[PDB]
Amino acid sequence: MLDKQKELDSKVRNVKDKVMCIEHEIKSLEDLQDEYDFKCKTLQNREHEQEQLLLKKMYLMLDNKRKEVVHKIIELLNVTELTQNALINDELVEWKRRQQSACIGGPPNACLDQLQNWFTIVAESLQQVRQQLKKLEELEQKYTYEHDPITKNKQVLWDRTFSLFQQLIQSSFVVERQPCMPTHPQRPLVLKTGVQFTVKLRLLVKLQELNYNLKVKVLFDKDVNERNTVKGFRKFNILGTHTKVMNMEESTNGSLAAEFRHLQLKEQKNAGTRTNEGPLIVTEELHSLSFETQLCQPGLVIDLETTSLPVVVISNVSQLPSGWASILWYNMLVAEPRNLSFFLTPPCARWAQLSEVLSWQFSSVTKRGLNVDQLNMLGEKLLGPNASPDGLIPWTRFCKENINDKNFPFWLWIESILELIKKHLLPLWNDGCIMGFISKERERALLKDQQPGTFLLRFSESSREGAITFTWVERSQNGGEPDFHAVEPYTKKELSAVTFPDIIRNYKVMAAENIPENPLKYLYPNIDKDHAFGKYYSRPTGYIKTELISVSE
Amino acid sequence: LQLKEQKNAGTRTNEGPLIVTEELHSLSFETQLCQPGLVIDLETTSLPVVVISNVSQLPSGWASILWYNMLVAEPRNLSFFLTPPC
DNA sequence: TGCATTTACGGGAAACTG
DNA sequence: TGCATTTACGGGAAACTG
DNA sequence: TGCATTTACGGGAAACTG
DNA sequence: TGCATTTACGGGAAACTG
Repeated sequence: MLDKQKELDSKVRNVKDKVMCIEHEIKSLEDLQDEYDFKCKTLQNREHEQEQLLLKKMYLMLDNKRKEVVHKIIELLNVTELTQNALINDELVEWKRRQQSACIGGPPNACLDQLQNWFTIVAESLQQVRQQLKKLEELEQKYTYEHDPITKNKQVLWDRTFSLFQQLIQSSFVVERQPCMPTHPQRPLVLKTGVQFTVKLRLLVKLQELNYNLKVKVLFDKDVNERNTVKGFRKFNILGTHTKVMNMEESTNGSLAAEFRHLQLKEQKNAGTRTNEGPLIVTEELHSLSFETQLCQPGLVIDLETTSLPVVVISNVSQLPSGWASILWYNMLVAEPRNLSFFLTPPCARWAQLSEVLSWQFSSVTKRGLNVDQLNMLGEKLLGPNASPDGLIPWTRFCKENINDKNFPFWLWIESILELIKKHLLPLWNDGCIMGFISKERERALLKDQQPGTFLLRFSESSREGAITFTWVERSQNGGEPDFHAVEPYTKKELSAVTFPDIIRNYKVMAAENIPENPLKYLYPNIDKDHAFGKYYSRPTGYIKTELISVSE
Repeated sequence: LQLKEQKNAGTRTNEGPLIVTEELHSLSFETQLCQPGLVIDLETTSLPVVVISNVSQLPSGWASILWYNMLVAEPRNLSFFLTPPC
């Protein structure tokens, strides 16, 4: 809350008051050297037409007041140093980290407004200290003597006031909108060759002489030494328009920003790399959007620069699954140090951490996360029966290695099940009709509930296509549990044709010459079919009305 | 062959950076076979090496040199230790 | 304002190259 | 010879312009 | 060949700097 | 203010040179 905010805020007011105060001291010293100027110029030449002492004890004030002002700036400059080091190395940086998790999902970033203010104030303040150190240069260019406080301190002050300004604006040059392909907006670091993508750059020092003065250029792969070093590094060019100027218009509420839309990638086919298909790394190699500008002004020549997160470049959205996986791991295990190498030797991760992303994945697409009992099934497919919340999962196990006894990676499994929900199961899954994830052990042992006629929902473990199914229970006459029952898993193909709910309504099972049954009555604990999934049902010389229907035996 | 440090402030020896002394460095070599019509440039490089001041350190260090030489093919991953494996 | 036409992209499959 | 990646095109929907 | 003298390094502790 | 690293020096052993 206002734990550090209130601290930092008090320190910026502090700076702002200590600039005002210096300015009253400049005005009273601007007066007292004119008064002496008047009284000395009528007294030096005076015989052309009770003791007292005005010329000996008052002149002292043109020393004393110059020492008080000069010492009083240094005190301000020291204070601005501390305020600035907190602002830069704590307040921005921790907004950053926040950002890198609003990529991969989770809690949303707050605005930049609060940070802009602190920036801007600390920058107007240092602009005012610049002018006052030039009114001091002007008083020295009128009257100078033996020990002049503003001749020993003139250059050390000027040099510090700039050294501070530079550091201040250079850190103000940030990326507001991490690059993204508009059509895939929860997936914002994965580029495709020959779609358009968009970025936006934000400057924090909202000054108004910085309007139509900064033209921000976009580069690709600038100063990436993996190109030379790694074997098989692709190269690419950007294609939209690169050069924009940064304007206070467009983006409302000031915000000296630039949003470049219509950015594209194309590959530079020049053999060259020769596309070695025995190098280090596949496509999980990382790349990097770079930006760059320069604040030109009378006496002021600052070079700005900044850089996107690591980005991944693909050809086909057959890839983008895999890719995203990259972008999770990275954004999950890493501070910022553009480790473009990461994946040569990629770390492990803590099942207590991974878990919270896995949640995030579904919570981002939909309106409902992975609850506890569902993570337990997953960690256990990753770890093994001892699913400590400290166990380490290796990046292979996650993404490029077949699980226990199946022919597909563990992400590439979840990747499909998410998809299925996003296009065929939103309602049932925002309204928690699906158990989804469960082991075909603690299913049976939770169906020794009720009426020979309860059924879960499950996602199937044995597809790669992601395919939902249902499980239900009978009475076998032996005085116990049934062999239970579950059905061949219902994938997209089927669900394309008739909706999953509607499968449910009208499930059959049949015989030669026997009336057909309906073994689905009660969903989990006790809920009548025709209640849970009531509300999704579709609808309730002259053609006759047909349906589709799912049927066993 | 000897090492000496180039004290020029410069780095300013930040004692809040990434990595301690397990940073890796690298001996590089280089020559050229000149001959009538033949002008070849040769080059090669040591393993990653670790540089210390005092053999109060060399324990720690060795530890570096185990991990690296144990988990790695050759690709001079000079970064390793920013994000070192298991 | 509405309709015709063009565009941009997703997705599947074949073509490429190491 | 097989697998990894890219390219090509069809369809569908959105965008554009008269 | 043997002895004197100097050298190089290991190790501990204090000094440095962020 | 504390911790990380470097530097400084003493001792011991080896090397060097007459």
